[PDB]
Amino acid sequence: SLARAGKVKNQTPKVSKQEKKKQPRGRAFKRLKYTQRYLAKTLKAGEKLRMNKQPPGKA
Amino acid sequence: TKTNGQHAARKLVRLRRKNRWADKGWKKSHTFVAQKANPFGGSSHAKGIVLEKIGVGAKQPNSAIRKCVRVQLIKNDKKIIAFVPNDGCLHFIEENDEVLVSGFGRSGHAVGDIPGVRFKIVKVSSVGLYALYRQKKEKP
Amino acid sequence: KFGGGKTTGFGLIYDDLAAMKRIEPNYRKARLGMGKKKLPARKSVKERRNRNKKIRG
Amino acid sequence: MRNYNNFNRVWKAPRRPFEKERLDREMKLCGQYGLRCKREIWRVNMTLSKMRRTARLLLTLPENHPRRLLEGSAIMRRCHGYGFLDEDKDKLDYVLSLTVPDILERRLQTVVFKHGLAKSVHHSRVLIQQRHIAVAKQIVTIPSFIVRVSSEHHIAFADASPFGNGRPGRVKRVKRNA
Amino acid sequence: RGVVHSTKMRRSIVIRRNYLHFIRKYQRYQKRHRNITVHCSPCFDPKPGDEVVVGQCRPLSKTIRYNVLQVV
RNA sequence: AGCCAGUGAUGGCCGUGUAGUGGACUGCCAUGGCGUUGACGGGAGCGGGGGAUUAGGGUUCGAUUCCGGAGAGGGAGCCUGAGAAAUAGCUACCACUUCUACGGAGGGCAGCAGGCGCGCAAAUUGCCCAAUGUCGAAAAAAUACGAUGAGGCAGCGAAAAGAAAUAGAGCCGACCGUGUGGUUGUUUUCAAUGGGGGAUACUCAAACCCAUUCAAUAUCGAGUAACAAUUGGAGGACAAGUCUGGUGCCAGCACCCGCGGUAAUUCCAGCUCCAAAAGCGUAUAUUAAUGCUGUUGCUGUUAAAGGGUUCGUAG
RNA sequence: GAUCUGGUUGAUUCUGCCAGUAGUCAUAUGCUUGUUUCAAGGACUUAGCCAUGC
Ligand SMILES: [K+]
Ligand SMILES: [K+]
Ligand SMILES: [K+]
Ligand SMILES: [K+]
Ligand SMILES: [K+]
Ligand SMILES: [Mg+2]
Ligand SMILES: [Mg+2]
Ligand SMILES: [Mg+2]
Ligand SMILES: [Mg+2]
Ligand SMILES: [Mg+2]
Ligand SMILES: [Mg+2]
Ligand SMILES: [Mg+2]
Ligand SMILES: [Mg+2]
Ligand SMILES: [Mg+2]
Ligand SMILES: [Mg+2]
Ligand SMILES: [Mg+2]
Ligand SMILES: [Mg+2]
Ligand code: NA
Ligand code: NA
Ligand code: NA
Ligand code: NA
Ligand code: NA
Ligand code: NA
Ligand code: NA
Ligand code: NA
Ligand code: NA
Repeated sequence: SLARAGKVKNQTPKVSKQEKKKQPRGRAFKRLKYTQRYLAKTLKAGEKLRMNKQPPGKA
Repeated sequence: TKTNGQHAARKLVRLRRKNRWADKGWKKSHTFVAQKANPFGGSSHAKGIVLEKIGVGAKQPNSAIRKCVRVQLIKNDKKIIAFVPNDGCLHFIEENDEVLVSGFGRSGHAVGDIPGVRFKIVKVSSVGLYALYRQKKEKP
Repeated sequence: KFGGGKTTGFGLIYDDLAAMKRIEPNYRKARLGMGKKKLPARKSVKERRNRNKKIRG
Repeated sequence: MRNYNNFNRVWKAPRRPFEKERLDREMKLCGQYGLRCKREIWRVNMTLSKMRRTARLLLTLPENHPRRLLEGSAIMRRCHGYGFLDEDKDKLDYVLSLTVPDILERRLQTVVFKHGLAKSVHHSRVLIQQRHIAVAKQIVTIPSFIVRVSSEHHIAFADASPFGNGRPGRVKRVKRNA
Repeated sequence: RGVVHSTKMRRSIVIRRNYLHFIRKYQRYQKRHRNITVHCSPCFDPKPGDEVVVGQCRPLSKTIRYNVLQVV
């Protein structure tokens, strides 16, 4: 039947977004990324860079 | 091998004309039978009136209820079945309202595990169903 | 000129004021302040033109 | 509605949207020349492709062909004068070996940094957009300006700029009025 | 020029014109033809299968627009 | 798969009508003309110059600004003109329609702007003859201003196209990795510039937008730059998490393969990250991918496909 | 730029189609939008019906 519709979206607890400083935009953003991965890290001759690595938590 | 003539262009033209009817893609664009059977008269979207809300089951490996509605079109009074996407989103439809209906992709072929459904609901009361979902707008 | 201290235009010189009045276009004289006064709005003129098409004399 | 103006397109998106090798090569170019968006790179791609395509057609033509001589001279004149090819290379076959950074070397944002008027490659773009650079005593404020070979020594600060011999700028003026 | 095809009329004959048409896609030819009716004076006497030269005229009938000179 | 001839079909002879030739038409005569090299009939469709996609060959679109043709609700006749079988000319009939004193009289936006309806779907009931031209009994000036919704100008407008902001240099701690050189926040100066607003004013036919300029004795202004960038995604194709909560084959995602039955790499959310960016998703049609229409250039023993065998005309 | 990838099996090599991918002065709808230049704009369906002014 149609008795249960939108059940999950109405059940999930509410959580609010965080407040953060605005990131640079435009040409300043591309500049930030270029130093984010090609500088500011000394991992050279290995190319073993991971853009998004998470802490170990696998329960 | 085949005909290699230098004066045999007539035979080669006739061959290609006859054999071009054998592919379903080319035949569908030159035959006019598809447009008549298509509830949209060759149009991207269409407007209709909601008749009732139905729940159709999913195909065998899956198991669910897909929450469709029955819609009668306005331009030609044909009846179709359309699927309302996203969580919840059935409470925004109601009965006797007026909706904008679009294709599902694949150009008339059924999509996914929903049996025989090839249309989706886009606008309800001319506001936008996804905008209602994201709360960017309120129902008139 | 863009981003500069230069400007270019056109210029006319007439032998006397009498020749200037005769030849200069009206809107150019009106810029100085000495052209013909004004004329009524064009809409009213063409309105009466059709009205007086129903009448004689 | 009864108009006869013209317009066209200057760039083109690439097929295969996500190749890790092309993604990194393009990112390297952007963060080192200080570009704003990938469309600036893709402009250079098409202008390069046009010279290569016409050179390929001409090279296929036999030598002493009237079309080959006239067009061949014209393209070398443009390539030498613009600074793409050094004056020793003249065979029309060095056109095809042109690469992307060769064209990006002649950009006004680059040349300002090379001459030493700026402390970085992003400082130079800010200066260009804010009406400080004059090429031949004419203020130019468009980074994509491609400097000719006969105009590098004439590049200098503009008179109207505060860094030149102009009036004090915004900070000085509002401090005085304070 | 053409080939006399039929001489069943009175002071009138039919001539056939054979040519070859070139289709661009297949880089090959194909035979075509056109039929044309003309007026033939009693000075001449052509049989079916001869060659004739014809020059333009003014409209002499519903279809006739050419006249026969120098049967060969 | 046959078409054309009473009542013109193909040709001939004197004629008539036209501006003129002609079967355009009257009388008489002959029996012709077209067709598998696709006639006759049916379907879609205004032609072209050209657009999109492009190794090459091709496929597809073209109502639309230039050229040609046709029409003015439906369909026929005709006067005046050198020229019309004209729609802001006339006459009648057919369908809808306005005023009236009930005797009658009118109306034709597929011209300009505007309304109803139809639909997925499309702008102001604006100003001007300054430019470009046409018409004219006209050059401009005066005791004396030709018309012109052709035409041009501005309002609305992410169809699409071209440029391009949302910050640049350093300071002092805290550091991060690597071997002392970029780097990641914390305090803090120091210049520069345009969104924004105003003219001695330029433009303008008059207004607007650009372009100049914040003294030339003499002219306002970023610092949690609150002047705050979004739209889609993170199992594979395909760039990007073996992160943390909720649900429990339900709710839902999923273009395809698939995910969900208590530890969900896929659902609903928070945090990070990725693409491209004043742009970005979805639907439908179409081009390339497609050597899956093959002339260049396919396949036919078994995957779809060699006729049961001979003779034979056009080709 | 003369380019391809996922789905038939316990594995393998094929034929073959579904799905992915890039455009479109190509239309429409959704979300979001500071500056400037150039611009198409009731063909698509109903050559449907039209108040008022020119
Ligand atoms: K008429
Ligand atoms: K109109
Ligand atoms: K902003
Ligand atoms: K998630
Ligand atoms: K094949
Ligand atoms: Mg038509
Ligand atoms: Mg049409
Ligand atoms: Mg025309
Ligand atoms: Mg009219
Ligand atoms: Mg629109
Ligand atoms: Mg898709
Ligand atoms: Mg799993
Ligand atoms: Mg194709
Ligand atoms: Mg056999
Ligand atoms: Mg048999
Ligand atoms: Mg099998
Ligand atoms: Mg219409
Ligand atoms: Na040149
Ligand atoms: Na139009
Ligand atoms: Na007409
Ligand atoms: Na009408
Ligand atoms: Na009428
Ligand atoms: Na005029
Ligand atoms: Na105009
Ligand atoms: Na190919
Ligand atoms: Na078989």
